[PDB]
Amino acid sequence: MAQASVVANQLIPINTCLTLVMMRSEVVTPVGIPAEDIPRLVSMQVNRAVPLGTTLMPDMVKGYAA
Repeated sequence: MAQASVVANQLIPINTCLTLVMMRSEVVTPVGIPAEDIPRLVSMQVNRAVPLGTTLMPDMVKGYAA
């Protein structure tokens, strides 16, 4: 696998705006939101709590479409 996805660097609470300290990049499987989109994602909100180490998926972010 060599494509990185956005991974939660901390528990991200429900309905909370995404900041850069909340998002790391990691090569994980299954593939989630591409790491190059971390820019785009700042200030978007998640629709569910995202535990530490979870891969951010498109359906978890309100208003995301790639």
